[PDB]
Amino acid sequence: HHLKPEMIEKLNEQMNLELYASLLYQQMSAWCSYHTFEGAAAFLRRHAQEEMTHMQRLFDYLTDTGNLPRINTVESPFAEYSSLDELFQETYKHEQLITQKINELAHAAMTNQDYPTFNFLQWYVSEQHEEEKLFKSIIDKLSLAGKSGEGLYFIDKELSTLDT
Amino acid sequence: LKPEMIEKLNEQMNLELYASLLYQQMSAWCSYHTFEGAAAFLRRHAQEEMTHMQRLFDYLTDTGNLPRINTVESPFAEYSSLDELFQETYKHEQLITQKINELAHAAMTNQDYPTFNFLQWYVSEQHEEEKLFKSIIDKLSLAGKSGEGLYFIDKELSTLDT
Amino acid sequence: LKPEMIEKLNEQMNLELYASLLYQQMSAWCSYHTFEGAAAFLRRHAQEEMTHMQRLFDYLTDTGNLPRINTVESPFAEYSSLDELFQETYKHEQLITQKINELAHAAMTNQDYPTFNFLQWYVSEQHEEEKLFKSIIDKLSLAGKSGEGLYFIDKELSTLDT
Amino acid sequence: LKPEMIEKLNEQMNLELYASLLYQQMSAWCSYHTFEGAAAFLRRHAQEEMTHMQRLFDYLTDTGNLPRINTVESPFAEYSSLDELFQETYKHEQLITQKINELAHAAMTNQDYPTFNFLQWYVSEQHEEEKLFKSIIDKLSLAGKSGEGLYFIDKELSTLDT
Amino acid sequence: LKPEMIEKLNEQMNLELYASLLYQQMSAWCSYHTFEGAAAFLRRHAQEEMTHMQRLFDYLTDTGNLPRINTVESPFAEYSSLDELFQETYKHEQLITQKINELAHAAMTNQDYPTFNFLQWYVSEQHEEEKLFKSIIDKLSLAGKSGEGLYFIDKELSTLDT
Amino acid sequence: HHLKPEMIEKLNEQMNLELYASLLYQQMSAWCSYHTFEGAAAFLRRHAQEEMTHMQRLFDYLTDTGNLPRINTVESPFAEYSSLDELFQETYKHEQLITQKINELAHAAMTNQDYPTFNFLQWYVSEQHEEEKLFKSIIDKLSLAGKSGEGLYFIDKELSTLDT
Amino acid sequence: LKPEMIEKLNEQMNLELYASLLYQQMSAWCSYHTFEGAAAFLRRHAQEEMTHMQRLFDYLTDTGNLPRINTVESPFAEYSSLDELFQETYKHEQLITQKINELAHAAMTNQDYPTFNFLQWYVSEQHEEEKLFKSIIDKLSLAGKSGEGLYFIDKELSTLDT
Ligand SMILES: [O-][O-]
Ligand SMILES: [Fe+2]
Ligand SMILES: [Fe+2]
Ligand SMILES: [Fe+3]
Ligand SMILES: [Fe+3]
Ligand SMILES: [Fe+3]
Ligand SMILES: [Fe+3]
Ligand SMILES: [Fe+3]
Ligand SMILES: [Fe+3]
Ligand SMILES: [Fe+3]
Ligand SMILES: [Fe+3]
Ligand SMILES: [O-]
Ligand SMILES: [O-]
Ligand SMILES: [O-]
Ligand SMILES: [O-]
Ligand SMILES: [O-]
Ligand SMILES: [O-]
Ligand SMILES: [O-]
Ligand SMILES: [O-]
Ligand SMILES: [O-]
Repeated sequence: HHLKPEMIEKLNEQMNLELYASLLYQQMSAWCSYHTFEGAAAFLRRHAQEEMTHMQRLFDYLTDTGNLPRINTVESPFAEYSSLDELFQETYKHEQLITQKINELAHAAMTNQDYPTFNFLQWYVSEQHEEEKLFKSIIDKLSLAGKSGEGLYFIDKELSTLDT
Repeated sequence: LKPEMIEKLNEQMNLELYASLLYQQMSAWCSYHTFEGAAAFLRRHAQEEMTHMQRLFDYLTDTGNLPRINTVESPFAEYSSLDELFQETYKHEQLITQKINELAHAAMTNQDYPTFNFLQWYVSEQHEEEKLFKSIIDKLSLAGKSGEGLYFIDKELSTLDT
Repeated sequence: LKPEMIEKLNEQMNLELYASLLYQQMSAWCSYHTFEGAAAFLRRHAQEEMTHMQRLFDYLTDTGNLPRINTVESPFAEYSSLDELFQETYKHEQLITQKINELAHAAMTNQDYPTFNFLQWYVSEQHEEEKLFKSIIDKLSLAGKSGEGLYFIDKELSTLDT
Repeated sequence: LKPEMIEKLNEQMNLELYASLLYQQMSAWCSYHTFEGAAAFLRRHAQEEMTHMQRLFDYLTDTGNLPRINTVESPFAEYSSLDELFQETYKHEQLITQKINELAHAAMTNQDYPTFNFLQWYVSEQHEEEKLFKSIIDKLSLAGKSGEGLYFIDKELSTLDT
Repeated sequence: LKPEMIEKLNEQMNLELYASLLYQQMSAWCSYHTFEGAAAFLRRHAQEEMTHMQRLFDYLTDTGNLPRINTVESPFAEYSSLDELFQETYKHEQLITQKINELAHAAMTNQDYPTFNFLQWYVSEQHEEEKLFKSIIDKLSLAGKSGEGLYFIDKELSTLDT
Repeated sequence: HHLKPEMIEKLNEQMNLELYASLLYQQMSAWCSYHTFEGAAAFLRRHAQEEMTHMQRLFDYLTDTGNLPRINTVESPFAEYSSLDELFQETYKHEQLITQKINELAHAAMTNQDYPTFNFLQWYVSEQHEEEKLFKSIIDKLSLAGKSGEGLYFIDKELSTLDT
Repeated sequence: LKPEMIEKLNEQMNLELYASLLYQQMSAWCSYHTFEGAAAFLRRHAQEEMTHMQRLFDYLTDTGNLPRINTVESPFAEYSSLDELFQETYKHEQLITQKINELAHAAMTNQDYPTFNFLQWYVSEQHEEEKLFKSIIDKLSLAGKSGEGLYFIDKELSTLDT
């Protein structure tokens, strides 16, 4: 009648991963701002907020099922980036990690015959397809136009209102 | 900004982040213990603390500095009652008040008038924060000694400050 | 559909009908004991259970099968308290959830993707049902130990989920 | 109420429930045999019968009694034709009409004016029911001897009685 | 995506394209034989199948793959009657259903949860497709044995599902 | 009183050519998407839809005149393209083919004294003038600005809303 | 205009007038045989033919010519059936189409581009006319073999093309 402990903890850990993603994109916004990419910064701050809502959805599934979500220690998301391109390469990699972890969670759910949690997960499976499309689109814009300061100026302006 | 001020500002941004996560984490305790109204209030307040963090983050970027989100300590705790939880929220907000005062003092000592000015938003906010969390404890002292009293205070929390 | 699936789908249709008449019968106990608010919630939720019936009925007729309404045993029971009555509704919902999960497992085993898909509505509905009925138990545990407590909870149930 | 009138009212409640389940089970036959308009009318009618149960259920609870949903025998049956099914529905309505007149007679001869008054809703409903179900068997006798005629009557049934 | 899944997805996109062209081609038979209502319905449905093709096309591009529209076999056929035409539409839709099931099975076996998820739209759609084309055959069995019956069914088709 | 068999078949064949054009532009949209030209892709998908309506108009003239349109075998439109420019060179060539075939059909109509079909064709004669203008405009934008990744970025954005 | 063109344009003006009075006369047969719907369609279409007259009349006067209304022979005919009557309207339309095509050929031969252009309205109108009148024949072939069939077709004709 209740979630297995395995499933509870994997859901908890994914909630933390969503929280880390939020703090990551927030931290990356600082780099952007520091390096004068205000458009890239605004996009990343809005995307950080979005990741909180992914975190909250997991938190809510956990409480709705009679469990206690646990926010664990959070590693500093601080990193050096050599370019805006390398920053957004890292974003895409991170989103690929999140997709992997959701697929693992879905695999655990099916293997455990946890149909409620499999069903809950579908939101994330779908979301992660949209996330990879979004961030791959940014890398693609940069690989096309990003090799000059003018190109970066334009893409940075695009990012300032992207996905709004 | 002088190094001292950069460091204290960056620390405060991290304290505001921690406040957000703490209130989020307390909302899970509340839901877990059937106080869904207290949970709603703390979830809302967690969102609020993120905006406080954000305001510091943006001051630091505005001034040519690089804010740095440091390792966050887990906010996980046990509480013996909804009262004790809200005693802890109040103590936390008194800590944030104190650090804001220290920051204001440092700004004034360093003749940093742009930061002293920036800080006034927090001084004012922290006055409102303490009044709000005090109000909650006060409600609990009054009515909170029974299941019914907690029931009503919980319901009051569900829409408090909205 | 495979015979196993037809039979388990028809059985679940009948269980949702049973749940309807159960909650309908429960509303009588409530009325009889003066809990007109609990009565009203239970009468509304009896209607909702018939829609869960119809959705299975429809899937069965859509797929070329003839659903059968089988004999329904009397849902009549004694309850010792409002709290015990809602402990029984919660257990009943848990049983429905489990039946649904068995059906989903069966669909998977039988490689019945149409039926696995159809069942997802029930998986999601049952998560909401368990939450609803647990919230009721949780209100009664908290505040339900006095007549005054029960008066308020009954009042809340009069508009709950509307 | 007098024990006799309690029992007769409770049995009528159960007869209304049975009518519901019967018209529901008939709608399945109709779907299986491709009369989806006839199926839709019977599904809607099944829902109306449930409201007729709710009205008796509610009079019993209002008068400080405890209505009991008794065991309901499966309403499953074979039908040789759509016309036969609708002959059966008309027959079942005549039964219901008869049990209502018997209830009205029992109320008047027991000097039970409250219950007499309450029953008038059913006296007038059962007049409307008979004219509705008579109308369908009349349409079928006129036009229902060809596939084309059943086609059109089925279509009329899809939206009949809104 | 794994090679197997790319290939099966690409094949299904091509099956959906073929469905569109088949329904278009059947609409020409219908117009040619004076059933302009059946023609309108099949022209509309051809448009629908293109959106199904399109949804697969976009999943393939989204996932970094290159969808490939292969040689399309002529859909030209003779039909002996409007009934036989609509028997063939139904058989085609059962074929699309089956291939969607195979794709769902493959996705699940390969632990490809993004494709399994993507596929649910089709599982659900194919349930609706079979109900719709079944309804059409069913109408024809009932009423379609005469010029008048075909006349009316044709008119019904002109605005069916709009 | 009826169309000549010559005219019926030439009209049938043009309907198929319009269908092929649709599948062509749809197939070309895949190349664009694959090569990150999402704007070019959206334009080509919208243009594919347009070609279906050209197909349908022929189909309808055929049925209105008591004939049976026939969809024939359709060759795969799959091709390799070395650049976005070369892709849109191919589009223009294709549209030039369609214009040729319509002019041949008009010439057959006049030669056969088929005034109904000549009149019907005028829609296409006019449409093909507008099609060549449209696709020549795209080649011209590319020859002007298309020689850098930045130029391609801008034209690709133009294509994303062109002719809407 | 060349004398050949003036004469063929005037003749066509007279043919469109004839068509008017023909369809008007046909509406009488229909009325007389109780097909008031067919009557009404034919009366509306008689009006439309006069507008085809006026358009040629106007082109003739615009170009400096004097159109002449010549003797119109009685359009009176016997018809054996509604179907035969509409077979005759269709043949009549075919004749008009052919006359128009002859006129267009003449304009081309005479290098009369103004007149070739003017005639295009008629080429396009005549494609629509043949479609309209063929659709009527087609309805009657399908469903017109019974009184009941004819009743429905007559009803459709009462609002056809309005
Ligand atoms: O029975 O109404
Ligand atoms: Fe339930
Ligand atoms: Fe005419
Ligand atoms: Fe996320
Ligand atoms: Fe994300
Ligand atoms: Fe249920
Ligand atoms: Fe009734
Ligand atoms: Fe009834
Ligand atoms: Fe075209
Ligand atoms: Fe074109
Ligand atoms: Fe005319
Ligand atoms: O996520
Ligand atoms: O704070
Ligand atoms: O703060
Ligand atoms: O359910
Ligand atoms: O009744
Ligand atoms: O399909
Ligand atoms: O499909
Ligand atoms: O075209
Ligand atoms: O004409």
